[PDB]
Amino acid sequence: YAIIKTGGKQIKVEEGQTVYIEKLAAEAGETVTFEDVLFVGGDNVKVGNPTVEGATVTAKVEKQGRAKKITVFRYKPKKNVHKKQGHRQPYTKVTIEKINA
Amino acid sequence: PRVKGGTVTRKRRKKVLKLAKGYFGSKHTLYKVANQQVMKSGNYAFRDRRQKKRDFRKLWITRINAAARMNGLSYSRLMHGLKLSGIEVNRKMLADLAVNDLTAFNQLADAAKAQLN
Amino acid sequence: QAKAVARTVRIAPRKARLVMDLIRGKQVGEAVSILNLTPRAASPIIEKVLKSAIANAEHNYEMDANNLVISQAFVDEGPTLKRFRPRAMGRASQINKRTSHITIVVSEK
Amino acid sequence: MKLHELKPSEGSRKTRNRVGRGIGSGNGKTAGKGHKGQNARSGGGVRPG
Amino acid sequence: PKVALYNQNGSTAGDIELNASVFGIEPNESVVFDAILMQRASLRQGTHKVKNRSEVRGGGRKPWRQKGTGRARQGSIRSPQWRGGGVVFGPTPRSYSYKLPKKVRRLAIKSVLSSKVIDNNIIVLEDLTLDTAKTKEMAAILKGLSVEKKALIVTADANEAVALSARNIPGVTVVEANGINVLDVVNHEKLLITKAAVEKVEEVL
RNA sequence: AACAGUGGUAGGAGAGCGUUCUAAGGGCUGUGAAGCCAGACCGGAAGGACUGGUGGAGCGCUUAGAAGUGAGAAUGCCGGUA
RNA sequence: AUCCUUGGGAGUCAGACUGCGAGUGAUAAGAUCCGUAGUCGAAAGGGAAACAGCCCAGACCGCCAGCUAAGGUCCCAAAGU
RNA sequence: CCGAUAGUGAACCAGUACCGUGAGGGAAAGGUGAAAAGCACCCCGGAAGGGGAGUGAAAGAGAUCCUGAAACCGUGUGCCUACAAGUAGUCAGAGCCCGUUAACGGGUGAUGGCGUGCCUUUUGUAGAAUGAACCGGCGAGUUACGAUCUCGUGCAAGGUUA
Repeated sequence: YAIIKTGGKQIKVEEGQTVYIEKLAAEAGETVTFEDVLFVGGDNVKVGNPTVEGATVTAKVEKQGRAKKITVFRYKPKKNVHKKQGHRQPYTKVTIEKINA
Repeated sequence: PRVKGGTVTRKRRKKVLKLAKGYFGSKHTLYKVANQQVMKSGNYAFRDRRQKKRDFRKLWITRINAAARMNGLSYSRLMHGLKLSGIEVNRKMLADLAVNDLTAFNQLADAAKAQLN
Repeated sequence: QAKAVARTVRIAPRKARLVMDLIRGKQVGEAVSILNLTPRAASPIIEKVLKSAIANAEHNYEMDANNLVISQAFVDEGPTLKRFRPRAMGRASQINKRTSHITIVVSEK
Repeated sequence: MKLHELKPSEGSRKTRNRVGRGIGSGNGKTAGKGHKGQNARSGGGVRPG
Repeated sequence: PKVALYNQNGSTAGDIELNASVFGIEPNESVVFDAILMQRASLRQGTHKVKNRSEVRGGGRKPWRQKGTGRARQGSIRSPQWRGGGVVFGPTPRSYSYKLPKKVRRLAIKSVLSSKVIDNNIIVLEDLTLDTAKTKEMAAILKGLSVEKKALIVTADANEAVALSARNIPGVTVVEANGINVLDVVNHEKLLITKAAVEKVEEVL
């Protein structure tokens, strides 16, 4: 299982586990390799001088879509203030294949 | 032209009440108390969208000491060890997770103790 | 399954939910005998509706009327009369003459 | 000018400030007049000079 | 504007030559727009009236006293806060006409006529002779001159032959020689003229 | 595209969404209009749309214009029900 | 990166608290009345147990990212018996 | 311009009813269906009130008689509750139950971390300061005429005409 900085925030990843990360274009349908793998694991080929030299992980970008709509609504509890922000969040349904040590 | 506006009021009343299901009592039923309680539960929302971002860290730091003390170290010393032996930028939920599959964490704790001497 | 509806006989509803809650679930051989003896004098309003509901199931469908399970028995506040009743010191309060709608859905076992 | 596509000039029409409708518009509650002060009450106002 | 004349059947050889100062102006897109809107306005009648608070036929004594019962202040019965009415401000009947300058007023009709020349929509109908006055004559002529929709007919004479016809024809409007105006030309898409009225209109203005 | 900013009362400026009516045509209705109720849909919001059910005759879109143009608070008003 | 004029357009002309300097006071008061500086007012977040004025710091919006300030590091309660 | 809380107070046997000794004040109240075809007959019931039967497109349309919302009042329920201290929510969260305007689904959420309504008025209000029982409807910045500034348009030491 592989630990990957794409984010910037880190994911535990085995091969095939669908992982939602940031919007990264990836032209959804194409393939992107991930480039900051810490802690190969399994046989514990453990990190050192951060980033296992070239232990990258390929991934097949499938979908680029927005999250649930979330209503940011802050209001001051007197004083007549109302700020109602509809909000979306862009993910990318990254499908991950061939953890490469 | 005379403007009744007999519809426009209704549809605003029937979107807040859409957003007010599952509320206790007759805050869910009425309007003119519910528009307070939605107004809280948006202001109560945004605070709590900054707690899970700040308090899940206050989980996994306990979930390091509950493993770092199995190997005889403290979080105040352990997170110094990872900062030296290794420049490891491991996610604190994921140096946690390193607990789900122990002893992968201990072998990182093994990497800690080498520069503790 | 059968249905009888009362539709606006003057009694309060809460003075007829109490007569009703010895019926919902009972039998025809277990409710006409019980309603005659409550005494709770909103009873024979209902007992002229249950017995009329059975003789609906007698004529209109022939559902073996002595073998029926009383299924639904809800009562709703119908069209309310409202009267002003006078009061001392010029108060003139109100009296709400309520009205109810008795529905005794009688069904097969 | 086809009466379908009847659009005005460049910056000659402009919306009236609909004063005193809702909070988030600006100028909703006090309707621009302010707070406790001769001027904020109805009916003016004082003599000009 | 060198538009070919029309025989109203033929139709036809020979072209006319129009004023550049009338039918050859680059049309002013926003000086026209102002002139439709004073034309649409003041065609409205302005007969909207609301019984104001004073003007409502209503008892003016206070319903109850100032201070001393468990109510509100509640001055008059027929006010604005009550069921009985009425509207506070309300609409009162009033005016809508206002006159633009003639250096605009010319240059509106000078614009729209010049615009419709470019868009190939003027068909000059010589002499407009009608041998009877039935509407079935104008049914054939407009269809024979291959126009369908709302249409203007500029008669330099205000004919009884033309104007008794074509008004029951639901789109086509018979116009006075002097009676041209912007909500007739813009609306009815197309305008039919005598040879004599082009002499007239170019020496109206 | 680069760089910086983006709490906020009283208030100033700017941009919008709504509703009703009129004006151009263009376009939906008995193969079901408006309104009503439901629903897990979309935009930054005001807000829109779609399918179902009821409803049984009207209605939206665009583009401008007019305004009795928007509701939570008036010990407001009326009616209903606690 | 502000300032000067010019014009359109308004709000406030009762402020509080803390420190520093003052008067009245009894070198009394969450007292009154000035200067100066902050904050509140118009400012949410963390501290100070709760706390408009102290300490730290400025909320466009999401993240189950990291590093720090005031304050802490036995249990409550995150972090050194 | 209004479309029944509007428009006259009165679309309705309205200056009626009621209120006042009296001058006076002064309401509410529209809609079956295209036409009565307004429910013959049978069953329950004293009778209203129903259930079948027919009438019509509809009868859930049948006497407040088109539409029928909400407060409310019910009846069934899927999930939670009888060691619990709570401005009642939010974020986390297993169990259980369903399958959707196909979406990092929907409902209940055992329990944990946070958290004292909305508005006015204030230096300061969770306020033990005021306001509101709720629900629905009505309800407040214009309009007429001038003066000033920006914005726009036409004409430019010449512009507008009452």
